[PDB]
Amino acid sequence: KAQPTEVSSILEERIKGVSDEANLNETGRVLAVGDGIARVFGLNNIQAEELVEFSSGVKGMALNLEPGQVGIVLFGSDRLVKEGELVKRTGNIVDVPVGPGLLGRVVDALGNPIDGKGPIDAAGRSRAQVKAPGILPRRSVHEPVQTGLKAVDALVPIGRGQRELIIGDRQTGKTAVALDTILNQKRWNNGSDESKKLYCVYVAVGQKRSTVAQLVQTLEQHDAMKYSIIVAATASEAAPLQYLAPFTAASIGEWFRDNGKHALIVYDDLSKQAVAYRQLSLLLRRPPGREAYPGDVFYLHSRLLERAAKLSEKEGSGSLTALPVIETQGGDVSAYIPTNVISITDGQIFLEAELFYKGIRPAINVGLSVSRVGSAAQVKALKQVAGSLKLFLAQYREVAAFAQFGSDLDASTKQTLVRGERLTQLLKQNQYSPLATEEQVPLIYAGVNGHLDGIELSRIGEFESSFLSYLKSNHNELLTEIREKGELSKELLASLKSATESFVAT
Amino acid sequence: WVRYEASLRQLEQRQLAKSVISRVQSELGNPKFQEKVLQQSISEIEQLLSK
Amino acid sequence: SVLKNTSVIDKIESYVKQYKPVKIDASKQLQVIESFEKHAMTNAKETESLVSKELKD
Ligand SMILES: Nc1ncnc2c1ncn2[C@@H]1O[C@H](COP(=O)(O)OP(=O)(O)O)[C@@H](O)[C@H]1O
Ligand SMILES: [Mg+2]
Repeated sequence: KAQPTEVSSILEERIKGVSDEANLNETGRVLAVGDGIARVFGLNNIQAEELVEFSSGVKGMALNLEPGQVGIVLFGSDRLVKEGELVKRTGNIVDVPVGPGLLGRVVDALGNPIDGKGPIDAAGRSRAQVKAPGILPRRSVHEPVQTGLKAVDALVPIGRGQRELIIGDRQTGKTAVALDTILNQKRWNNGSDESKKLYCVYVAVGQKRSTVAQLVQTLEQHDAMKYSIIVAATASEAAPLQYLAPFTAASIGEWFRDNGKHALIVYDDLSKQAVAYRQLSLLLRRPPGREAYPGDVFYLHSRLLERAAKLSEKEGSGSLTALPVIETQGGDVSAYIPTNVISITDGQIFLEAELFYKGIRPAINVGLSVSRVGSAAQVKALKQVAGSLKLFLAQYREVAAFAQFGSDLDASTKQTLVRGERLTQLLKQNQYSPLATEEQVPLIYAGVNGHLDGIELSRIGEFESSFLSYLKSNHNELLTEIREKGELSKELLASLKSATESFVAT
Repeated sequence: WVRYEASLRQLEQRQLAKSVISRVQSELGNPKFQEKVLQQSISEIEQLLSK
Repeated sequence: SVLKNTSVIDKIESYVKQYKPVKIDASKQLQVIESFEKHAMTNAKETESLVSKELKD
């Protein structure tokens, strides 16, 4: 094992060189270290939110620079640090390693490898706090992000550079729909067209290590870990790490965005980041705002999310897609953090336990789930083609407005109720089963013609699988036509109608 | 076999870390508190020569 | 090449190379399927004779 030997020799030689040329005099001395934060006197030249190295080895970061003393949030436990310990300022604002070598690796908030797969190969270092792109460098979101689930694609499409919030209650499928979005990209990431490749960045802030292991193994099984990036901020890890990990993952995604590549970063949880930052403020002597949350949780969320954008062709035509989460308390959408994040994201995806137990497996609440770019950021074959696919959302809202509670007026009302019930029956999708747009479009079309005569609602689950199999056999020409061309021609619509009639006849 | 070899590398790193305690104890009983002081003093002198 | 102290990759590769002809195709059916076809041909020809004579009638 010559590798540990030469890496130890190189690191120790660098330490010797640093010792030979350090001349650190204004370095600080710790006065009072609290619960994961320390107040240090000195560092008269410290930059704000600049990384520091304590004598015990725990890294720090400077939020509040009071006159004389500065508050250092510790990126780890306060076991090792004691009063009077030397602190070494790194001289640079906190940053995270970025590049293409981060793919296939799991890293902490600071970007250090935690998967035990060796050192991280980074093309460069990007600041954890990076200003979002301006008005001009961005571009209107037009390229869709293929989530692979029928309900979300049809009703709340996500596009490259869009910020769609997966807002929901506890264990209502938030990380689940995040995972289906994550996995569906394997269809294009296994190809060669980088313009369609969509590299993935998961932010596991506040999740437990067992959940992160579940995540990484699940991505490993479905050939997805190679193009995905796991930034894990464990709850046991220090609260500053939880606060910073989404920002560092945002920088990692911005690396792809600025290099002409498209990145999907799922800010899963981010309410745990919110409460971790609340902890940071409430021990940093900062007075809180509402429900003891600090003043800049709105500014924090907005500044973090705005880094996700669709860059213009002049900037490389790259994109960075955000998929934040909000864990509501008892379905309380009308709460400070939820409505705050909804006002940031370009639409939200609502999931409640009500639809989860009612049968809707994606738990897509079509009412409060709205996307800010309906026609754009959607597959042309799925957007309007036959018209009904466009006012699909309005039809769902009507079905909700005249559901079984409303009086069954007449045969038209009965037909509308049947159409709505069959449509919500269709939208249910099994977990870890990303269903492609070339297969989504025939099913959505079948939800407008041939939907009403379905033999029992429960049988539509197997009817969908049989219809996929039917489209696979001597109809793969239609599937590849709608996959490649994107738009649907009149002859294509006629062929799809004929196939639907032939299948519903059987 | 691949992840067995990966675990073998992890185990050899862990055994090196285990031997690190004996390495530390080697200099703990070594009367090192005189040569190290002189070396760090001359290193400080060299450091301040530039400054 | 990623594996350094394999001592077994050569063995499994040699086993796979020796077992490349895993098995030949099973083209056993050459008369019973022909029997089914001759029965089907007889049924079809008698059927169409009956149909043609019935429409002409
Ligand atoms: N297709 C599906 N969509 C959503 N949830 C599903 C699906 N199939 C099963 N589930 C169950 O729903 C739960 C989703 O909760 P999850 O997304 O883990 O929320 P959280 O991460 O906030 O606990 C999972 O525990 C899973 O067992
Ligand atoms: Mg989750």
